[PDB]
Amino acid sequence: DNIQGITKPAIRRLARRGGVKRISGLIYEETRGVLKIFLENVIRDAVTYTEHARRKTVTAMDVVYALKRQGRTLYGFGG
Amino acid sequence: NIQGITKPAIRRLARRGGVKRISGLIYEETRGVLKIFLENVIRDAVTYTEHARRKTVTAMDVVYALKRQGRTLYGFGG
Amino acid sequence: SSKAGLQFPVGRIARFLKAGKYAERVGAGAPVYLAAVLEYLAAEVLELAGNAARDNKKTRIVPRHIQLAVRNDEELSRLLGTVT
Amino acid sequence: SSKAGLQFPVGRIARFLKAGKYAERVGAGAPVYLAAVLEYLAAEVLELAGNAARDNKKTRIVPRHIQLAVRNDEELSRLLGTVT
Amino acid sequence: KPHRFRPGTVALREIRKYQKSTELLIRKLPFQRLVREIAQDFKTDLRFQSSAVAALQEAAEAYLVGLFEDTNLCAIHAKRVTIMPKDIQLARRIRGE
Amino acid sequence: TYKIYIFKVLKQVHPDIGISSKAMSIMNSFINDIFEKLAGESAKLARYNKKPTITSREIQTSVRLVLPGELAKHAVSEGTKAVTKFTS
Amino acid sequence: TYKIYIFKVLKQVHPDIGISSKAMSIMNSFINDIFEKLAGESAKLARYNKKPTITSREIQTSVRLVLPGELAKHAVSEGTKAVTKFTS
Amino acid sequence: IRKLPFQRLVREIAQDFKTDLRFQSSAVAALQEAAEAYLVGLFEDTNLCAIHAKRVTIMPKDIQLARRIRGER
DNA sequence: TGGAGAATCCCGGTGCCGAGGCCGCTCAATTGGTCGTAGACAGCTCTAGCACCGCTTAAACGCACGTACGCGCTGTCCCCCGCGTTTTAACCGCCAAGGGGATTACTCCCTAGTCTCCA
DNA sequence: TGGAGACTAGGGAGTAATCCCCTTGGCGGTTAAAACGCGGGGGACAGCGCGTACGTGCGTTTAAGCGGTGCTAGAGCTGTCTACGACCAATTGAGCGGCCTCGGCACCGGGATTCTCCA
Repeated sequence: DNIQGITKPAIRRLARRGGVKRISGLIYEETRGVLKIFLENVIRDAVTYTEHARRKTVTAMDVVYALKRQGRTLYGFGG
Repeated sequence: NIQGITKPAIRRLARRGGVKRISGLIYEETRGVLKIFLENVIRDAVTYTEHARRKTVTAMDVVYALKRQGRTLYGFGG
Repeated sequence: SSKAGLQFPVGRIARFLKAGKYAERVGAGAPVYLAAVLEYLAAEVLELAGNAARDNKKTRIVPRHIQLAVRNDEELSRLLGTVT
Repeated sequence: SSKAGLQFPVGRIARFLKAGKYAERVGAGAPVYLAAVLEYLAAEVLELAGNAARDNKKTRIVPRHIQLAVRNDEELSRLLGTVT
Repeated sequence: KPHRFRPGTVALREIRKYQKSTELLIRKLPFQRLVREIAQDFKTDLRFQSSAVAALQEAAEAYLVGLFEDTNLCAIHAKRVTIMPKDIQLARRIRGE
Repeated sequence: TYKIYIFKVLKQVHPDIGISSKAMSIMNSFINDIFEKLAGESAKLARYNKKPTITSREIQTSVRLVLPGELAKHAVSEGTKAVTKFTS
Repeated sequence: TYKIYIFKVLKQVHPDIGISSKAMSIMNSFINDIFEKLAGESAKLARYNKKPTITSREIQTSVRLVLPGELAKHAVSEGTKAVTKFTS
Repeated sequence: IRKLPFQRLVREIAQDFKTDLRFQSSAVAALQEAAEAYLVGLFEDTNLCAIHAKRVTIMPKDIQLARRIRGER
């Protein structure tokens, strides 16, 4: 599966960036689940914005608007 | 008058919140948090009132101040 | 509203859209769709509140019943996460 | 713009206000006030970003410097709490 | 032989009674005096409608109830039962306040 | 003030169950907030696409964005049904 | 885009400090977001009292509402100074 | 996060909502940046939760709490 | 394994005032023309997204093993809960003052609409 | 080609006054909670130990990365042009406040039933 592509080293690097020092072995499955939930919640809005404009190409602006709508505004990718 | 929020009031609020047991230092922190929240809402409410050139704060001003903070409130007009 | 088979005021909602300055022009389809969506949401919330009231053996909806209906359902709770 | 000493385009700001249908009518003072507020905020943010960059011994501004400036100041932090 | 409840049972009874009820849990007159004292700083000689004060009281009570729910969750997370200042501060810190 | 229409809807779903003044005000505030949310999102979508006319498509996209999951599905179905019945 | 004006402001505050393409885009996005916030809040303020005109007072109220604390106060001072200079 | 596996994950997730979708590289990059920022913030909050509980090893019952407090699930 | 004090609920008796229906009537919802134009549609350009496929190699993966530490156990004591007493001010009803919300009217001044020009 | 400038008229704004509604400020008085103090027990916690699992280094895949190769789907835009929506106006009826009634509910008394400790 592609979700398994987010392996242990990636989650460990993210945790080390977030301040965590020692990570339990069961964190990784929860981290993948949370990442999938977040990606679903952003992609639904992005795809809805894309379908509204009758386009088949998801662009940067759709993703930026989807993020800004979730109260997670992002800068540097247009708009 | 912040001391007017007596200990039994905070006890009742905590019991409603589902807290089984309360330390003795919660009360000062709860008063501080209540003051912070009231200041945050009242600043916006008074700003909305002062915009309309009035000296009477209305219910709509408070409701809009709550709605701008992410604490939308129903059943008081709008 | 009669032609659309709705209990909501399509004309009043159209007037609100036009006077609200949301957009320069409002197509005829928009007020009917918005009235239908509002009617469906109101019907759902009122149905949940009434079913909650029938459990509490009270025949009059009150804020407690509305709060119970909002918090017992997951979708509405997600919609009304920050609503008192 | 140059008449009031402000670098921001008062004319462009007025056009943006009118085009976006924010109001039916726009006063002659509102674009000047908005230009002043935007210019002050931009100047403050750029100054903080440059000051943060100087500690890094770099002669150019990068998104890392802007992120540091945003996360350092408390007021900008509250204004930009959820900005990446 | 006076019948005395063991420590804790009456707290749970109060929890059940209060969660079963809906009325406000803050004295109205001290809350109104507090609101006037706080609003004195932002604008001098203001006047509050009764409904505005009631709305402020309802909002404050709802906010405190939510904060105490999150504080109780934080306390249970640390295997304690007694909520403490380190539990309210964490619940505020996570929310971003 | 959507009080009369909310009352009619409640009678449609519950013929015998009434509603209090506070509950009626809560329902009215909820309807007003939902309507303002949908209208604001439709205005944002129209401005982003530069189309000055709010059509059924903008309202449909706004409903898909605001209402989650089953609520979104049923609301979109109801709106499409109402628009189809109105046009015909 | 506000790239020219942001570039000039940055050169004014820091002549010896330059800016890259990504940093300029981030600053432009921040300026656009602030402008959208202030304009939307002024529109909401106008809609609340049903006054169809946006003046310096509406912008000042929106600045007080959106910007917090000392930023709001300094922005109010800057706007008042600029409006007074312009109208004179 | 690795670029290509995350791109495949994004495409797989988008497959369900609407089949036959084509992504600009900019949109994928923005989604990856947002995912990284959200995960970093969540892990910081989880670290706070685990420090509060007299521990240094974060656990799934800490991420769950840090998301329950925010109100994400 | 039952007994005892505290606490809550069932049946029935009161009152109450707010929900529920009536009804002017007035202002807004429509329907019929009329006109200006944005959006539907067709068609053309080509930008950029998708798929193959080989060569590199850093990164993920599996194993071994030691040590930090997470969790169960235990006893000290301290400080919060339950409680009886007192004291204090929230709170209910009266009562007026009047200060400011609320139009109503009128003038007058400021901004949108139109035409011309240039950085 | 959008920003600047000048001319023109038409409607929102500021102001005055008045009307009266709601808020502020007292005052008397019954009384329901705050304040306070006194056990005591129970949970906070500080130390202890032991077994579990996580970090690190090492050897070995393996899929990411790049680059180079190709195509071609649809973004992007322009040109017609027609069905749509704004505007206006006579019409009329639906919702607004203000009148009423009455019945479902609030709350208590007497008594019955159930709950937390305890011998």
